[PDB]
Amino acid sequence: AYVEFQINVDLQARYQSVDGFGCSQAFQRAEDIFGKYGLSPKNQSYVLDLMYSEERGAGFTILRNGIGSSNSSTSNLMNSIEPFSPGSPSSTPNYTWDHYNSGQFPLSQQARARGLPYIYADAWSAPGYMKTNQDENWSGFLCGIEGETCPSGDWRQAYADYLVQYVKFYAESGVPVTHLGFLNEPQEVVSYASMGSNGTQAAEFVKILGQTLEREGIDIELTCCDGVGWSEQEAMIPGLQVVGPDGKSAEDYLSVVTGHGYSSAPTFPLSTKRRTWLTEWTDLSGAFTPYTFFADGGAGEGMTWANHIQTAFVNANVSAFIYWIGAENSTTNSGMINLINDEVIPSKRFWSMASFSKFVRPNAQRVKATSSDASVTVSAFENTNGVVAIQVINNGTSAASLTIDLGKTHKEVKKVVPWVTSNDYDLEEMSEIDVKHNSFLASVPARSLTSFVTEC
Ligand SMILES: *[C@@H]1O[C@H](CO)[C@@H](O[C@@H]2O[C@H](CO)[C@@H](O[C@@H]3O[C@H](CO[C@H]4O[C@H](CO)[C@@H](O)[C@H](O)[C@@H]4O)[C@@H](O)[C@H](O[C@H]4O[C@H](CO)[C@@H](O)[C@H](O)[C@@H]4O)[C@@H]3O)[C@H](O)[C@H]2NC(C)=O)[C@H](O)[C@H]1NC(C)=O
Ligand SMILES: *[C@@H]1O[C@H](CO)[C@@H](O[C@@H]2O[C@H](CO)[C@@H](O[C@@H]3O[C@H](CO[C@H]4O[C@H](CO)[C@@H](O)[C@H](O[C@H]5O[C@H](CO)[C@@H](O)[C@H](O)[C@@H]5O)[C@@H]4O)[C@@H](O)[C@H](O)[C@@H]3O)[C@H](O)[C@H]2NC(C)=O)[C@H](O)[C@H]1NC(C)=O
Ligand SMILES: *[C@@H]1O[C@H](CO)[C@@H](O[C@@H]2O[C@H](CO)[C@@H](O[C@@H]3O[C@H](CO)[C@@H](O)[C@H](O)[C@@H]3O)[C@H](O)[C@H]2NC(C)=O)[C@H](O)[C@H]1NC(C)=O
Ligand SMILES: CO[C@H]1[C@H](O)[C@@H](O)[C@@H](O[C@H]2[C@H](O[C@@H]3CO[C@@H](O)[C@H](O)[C@H]3O)OC[C@@H](O)[C@@H]2O)O[C@@H]1C(=O)O
Ligand SMILES: *[C@@H]1O[C@H](CO)[C@@H](O[C@@H]2O[C@H](CO)[C@@H](O)[C@H](O)[C@H]2NC(C)=O)[C@H](O)[C@H]1NC(C)=O
Ligand SMILES: *[C@@H]1O[C@H](CO)[C@@H](O[C@@H]2O[C@H](CO)[C@@H](O)[C@H](O)[C@H]2NC(C)=O)[C@H](O)[C@H]1NC(C)=O
Repeated sequence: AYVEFQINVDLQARYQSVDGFGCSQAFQRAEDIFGKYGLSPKNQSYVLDLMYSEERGAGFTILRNGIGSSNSSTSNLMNSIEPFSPGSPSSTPNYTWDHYNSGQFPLSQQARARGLPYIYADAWSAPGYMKTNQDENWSGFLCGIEGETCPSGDWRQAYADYLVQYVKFYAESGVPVTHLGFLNEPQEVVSYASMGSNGTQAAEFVKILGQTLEREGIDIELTCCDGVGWSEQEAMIPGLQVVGPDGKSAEDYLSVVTGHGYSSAPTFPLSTKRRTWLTEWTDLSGAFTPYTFFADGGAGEGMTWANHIQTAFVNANVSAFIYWIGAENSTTNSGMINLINDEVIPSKRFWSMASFSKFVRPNAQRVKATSSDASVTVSAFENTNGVVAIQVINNGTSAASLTIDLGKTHKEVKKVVPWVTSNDYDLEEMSEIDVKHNSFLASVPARSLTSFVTEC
């Protein structure tokens, strides 16, 4: 039989596990979803379903929340649980919990109500009084870190205790945090919340925080360091791997190494022994590209992001992919879903994320998938429950007729369902295809993404 394009999936060649997909709603953008700029109650629930319902939407499984460093909630600041200095590092801190966290607490409740497992809390900065520059903004260093003393003393343990208290407020209010980070883009010196550290400076604090959590009996997965690009994060990993005089490295305490895609993209594997996450990335150009899956390779096009995701898993070995803002009242590409007062416009970047997230569920494993032609790129995952999800990007200008072989399985696959994303389709379910001897034929449209989902 003639075969235009051959795709081979091998469930016996298995790679990294998957924790999931999602976004952030930091810097008060969570409040947008709850009607800050006029979103109706109908569309508040619609947006939450698009984001977090596996049946009605993308079923995102990770939410990245900001641990606020600010002493007010003006402009788009995230306010802190410890807005004012206790005076000295050993003084008893005064903590305030507002059951809100710039809208991120009710958002977390709503995501969890729809099944979201993972909440990643990440600080952009320690509160300013803990830092060398006495300012949450413009970088600066945690007082007491190697090379960075402060006249007010050593604030390292105070910052660790502060992060523990943020996590405790969440758990006591019924919303446990599962992943915890204490830096964002430590390379960056910017006008908003920021804080520095190289690899060895980050490692120093990782060990302090991990030992604090063990003393407190809190089970949580520690991350580092949300570097501004993939290569920039890779450069911190040697410092995280130095085994100190106590016989431990920071990597021993870490569960996930995290990085962003801005300064360099996740296109190669990081050299840690831990799982890695792409934890922030978007199109910050200011363009507005809601409807385009492919036109000319613009940074905000749907295919661009379908390919960013597929590459991050296949070539950069990540276990999760977290966009920047999910939904926001803007007309730029910074968020996946544009809100225009009481109007909801999910972009093709959203639908590309949804194609992956709806069918590649937590604890899935990536498996080998190859393509006979460079115009068709493939990825494949086997879920806990046996469902196999195969993502195919056809960048040809014509439809492509695929022969897809699933190899040896321990129970023959009998049906598979395609779900297509393109200039014409958001996430459109096609007719089921019969599978014979673990092989099936399928045509995919020009310039498109298709998720093929097997039935158990
Ligand atoms: C599928 O196959 C197609 C070809 O058929 C490939 O399409 C090309 O994709 C590349 C990106 O990979 C495109 O190049 C990029 O174009 C962006 C959009 O340009 C439009 O808008 C600008 C405004 O300046 C117009 O001038 C232009 O004519 C277009 O209308 C640019 O914004 C990009 O620039 C950015 O990246 C470059 C390179 O790093 C930087 O130098 C820039 O400063 C900026 O940061 C870039 O030039 C290209 O246009 C596409 N070609 C065609 C014919 O469409 C897809 O890449 C491929 N997809 C996959 C997944 O393989
Ligand atoms: C909740 O959010 C939704 C989604 O954003 C809001 O509904 C949109 O409201 C805006 C205005 O606020 C409308 O924008 C107008 O669109 C006109 C063109 O609309 C046609 O083309 C659309 C492109 O696909 C299409 O979706 C739309 O179909 C919808 O409306 C038809 C007419 O009532 C109806 O027959 C369909 O079944 C479907 O409901 C039209 O064919 C344009 O000419 C205007 O200038 C303006 O831009 C959107 O059309 C609305 N979209 C939908 C799907 O309703 C909604 O108001 C928000 N609030 C509530 C309470 O629901
Ligand atoms: C892709 O990422 C995965 C993580 O998602 C990497 O998996 C890691 O692989 C290393 C092997 O090089 C495992 O380390 C080994 O651990 C055992 C004990 O568990 C130890 O005895 C060995 O000496 C070695 O340290 C590590 O466990 C594993 N991590 C996970 C979370 O499974 C994988 O290596 C990455 N692939 C590439 C090409 O980088
Ligand atoms: C539509 O507004 C968006 C801004 O255009 C966009 O720059 C961004 O601004 C945020 C800023 O986000 C950072 C983007 O770069 C990343 O490297 C970094 O980790 C992010 O923190 O964060 C600080 C905040 O003050 C800015 O408003 O996102 C805006 C948005 O709401 O989407
Ligand atoms: C509240 O936070 C603001 C912002 O970090 C603090 O103001 C900064 O203070 C430093 C140190 O004096 C200055 O270098 C910056 O210029 C200030 N920034 C701004 C925007 O004013 C302020 O000190 C904090 N207040 C309290 C009581 O902690
Ligand atoms: C919230 O979104 C609305 C709708 O996009 C914004 O209002 C528009 O703003 C642009 C300029 O940025 C104007 O061209 C439109 O005429 C405005 N429309 C309306 C109905 O006012 C609004 O500015 C956004 N607000 C925030 C804080 O982001």
